[PDB]
Amino acid sequence: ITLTFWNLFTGEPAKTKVKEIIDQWNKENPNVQIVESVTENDAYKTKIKAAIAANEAPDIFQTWAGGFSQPFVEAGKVLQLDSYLNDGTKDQLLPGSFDNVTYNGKIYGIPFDQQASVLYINKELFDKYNVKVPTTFSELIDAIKTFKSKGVTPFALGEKDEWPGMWYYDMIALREGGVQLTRDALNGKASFDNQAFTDAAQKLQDMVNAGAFDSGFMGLTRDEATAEFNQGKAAMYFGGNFDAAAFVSDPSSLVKGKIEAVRFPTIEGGKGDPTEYIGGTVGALMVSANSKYKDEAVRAAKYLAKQLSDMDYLIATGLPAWKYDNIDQSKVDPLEIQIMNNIVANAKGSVPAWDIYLSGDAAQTHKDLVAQLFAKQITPEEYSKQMQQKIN
Ligand SMILES: O[C@@H]1[C@@H](O)[C@H](O[C@@H]2CO[C@@H](O[C@@H]3CO[C@H](O)[C@H](O)[C@H]3O)[C@H](O)[C@H]2O)OC[C@H]1O
Repeated sequence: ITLTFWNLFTGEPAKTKVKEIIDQWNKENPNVQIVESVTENDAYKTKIKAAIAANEAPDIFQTWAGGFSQPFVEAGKVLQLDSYLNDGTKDQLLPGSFDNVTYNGKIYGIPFDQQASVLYINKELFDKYNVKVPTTFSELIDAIKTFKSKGVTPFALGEKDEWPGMWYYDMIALREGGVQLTRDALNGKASFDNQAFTDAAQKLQDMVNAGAFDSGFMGLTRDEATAEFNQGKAAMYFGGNFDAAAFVSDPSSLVKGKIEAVRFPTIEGGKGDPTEYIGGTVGALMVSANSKYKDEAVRAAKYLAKQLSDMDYLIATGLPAWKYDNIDQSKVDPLEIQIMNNIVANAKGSVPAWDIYLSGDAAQTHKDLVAQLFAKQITPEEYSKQMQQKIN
C-alpha cells in the first residue's frame, strides 16, 4: 500500500527532516509506504482547498485547525477520528490540544503544533544604537523613528501574500480590544465597526507613517522578509513563532544567537491583557474521508504528528502540541525556549490569526482590507465600515 501525504515544509532544515521522518516510517513499514508532495505555504492553501473540493485530496494532509478546516469537515471530506483515539493517544499530547480539531463534538484531526505571536529583536542592532526593547506602543514608535534615523530598517515585513501583515493588525486589535471582543466579532456577536478595531487600524497606519517598513515591503513574501531579518538587515520582525527557524536553524542565517523573542508591546488605554497572544493549537494532520486505507492512514498520521511536533521543537519551526519528555532540552534552541517563556507561559488567553479563524471569503476580505491599510489606500474608518459590510 502507498499512502499520499501533503505538507508545506519547503524550507531547510525542515524539508530534509520531514524526508528523514518519512524515510524512517518507510523502513519500519515495508507494506505501508508514504509518498509526500511538498508545496510552499500560500500555494498549498490553494492546492489543498481545490483538492478537497474535487475529491482528489491525499490520504493525509497538513492543515490549519478551526475555521480553515471547518468547510472540509462540514462537507464530509474528513475522516472522524474519535474511534481511533481510545488507545491512549490523547495522553501523549498537551492538555487542550484537540479543541480546535473538534467540530460538532467530534474529533477530525491529529494536532501537531501550536502557534504564538512573537516580536523578534536583533539584540546586536539594539545594542549598537543603545535602543531599549520596547514594552509599550509609544516606545515602539520611538524605536522605529530611532532606527529609521540611523538608516536601519525597523521591521522586516513581506506583505505580498497579505497574511504576514495581517498578524500585525490582529495583534494590535487584540491589545486595543481584548480577546473577548475579537472573539465576539469573529463569531458574529459584535459588529466589526467598533472603535477598538478602528483604533487598531489607525495604530497600524501610525507604524507605516513612522517608516516602520522598507519602501518595497508590499512586494515581498514572508520568505524574503525572513531572509532580510536573518541577514541582519532589520532591527525587528513580528509574526509567528514558526519563523524562528529562519533565524536560528537556516544555515544561511547571520543572526543565530543575536535574536531575542518578546511579547508585542502594550497599548496605553487598550482593553487587552498584556499577556494575550495571537495563536493557539492550530497545526494538524487530517485524513481524507475517501481514503482507501483509513486505518493505515490514521496510524501513519499519529506517527507523523508526533515526529513533526518533536522536529518543530528541535528546529524552532513550531511550538510542539505533543509532550516532549523524550527530547533533551540542551538540544533545543534558546530562542524556542524563550518563545515559551516570554510569550506562552502564564498567558491569560489567545485567539488564532483571523485568516485561520474565519474561512473563505471572510478571511480573504480581512487580508485584502488590511493590505489596503498598509498601502494607505483606505482610512481606519472606512476599513471598519467595509469589514462589517463585506463580511456581515
Ligand atoms: O495563513 C497563515 C498560514 O499560512 C500560516 O502558516 C504557517 C506558515 O509557516 C509554516 O512554517 C513553515 C516552517 O518551516 C518551513 O521551512 C516552511 O517553509 C514554513 O512554511 C507554518 O508551519 C504554518 O503554520 O499560519 C498562520 C496563518 O495566519
